[PDB]
Amino acid sequence: VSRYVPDMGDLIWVDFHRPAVVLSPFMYNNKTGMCLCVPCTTQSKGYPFEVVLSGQERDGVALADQVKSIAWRARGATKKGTVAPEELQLIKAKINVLIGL
Amino acid sequence: VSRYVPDMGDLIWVDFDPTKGSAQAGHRPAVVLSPFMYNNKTGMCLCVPCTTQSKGYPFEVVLSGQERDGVALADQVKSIAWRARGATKKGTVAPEELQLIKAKINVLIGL
Repeated sequence: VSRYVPDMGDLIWVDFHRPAVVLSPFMYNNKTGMCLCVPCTTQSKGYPFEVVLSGQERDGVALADQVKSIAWRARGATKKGTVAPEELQLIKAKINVLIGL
Repeated sequence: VSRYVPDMGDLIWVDFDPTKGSAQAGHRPAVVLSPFMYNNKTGMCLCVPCTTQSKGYPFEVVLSGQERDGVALADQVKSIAWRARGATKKGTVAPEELQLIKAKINVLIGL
């Protein structure tokens, strides 16, 4: 048996309430046992860094400014789903504006 | 008195414990990525942690000082409530260092 390894764009749950969208690629994720992801939530505040996620349900706002490196392997990540490509690009475009990357 | 507000490129201590010294035994400093108006308004910043000892890991960016050299772990970018956690300024990174860090984050994402 092999544990789920998060891939770019994946929507995941981890231990340690809310889901997260994975920014970093499978290769990095699998190598490090870490990934860069942004948390999702229920409440939308019209905050400029929110990205609307079209799966509705529980966490349909991605908080693109809250990029976090997390230990997904140690925290038991599981896959909830995957964001649309356009949702992932929006998340990156908001980060891009933040970091200046 | 008003608090130190991290600015982009600052190297900061997070959760500064004045008992652990300037050594801050057990902690790591961080290079602040996000710009000042963002840090100031939100109480948050994106930063990447630093350590003194290079592990030869691919996303390490060398940080060159006078006395000691260190590394920024560019892949570890982290959003931090600096206002809640009491950031202090340890220094600032060369514009070239910031660029290298951003360039590395850009590959990982990639933006």
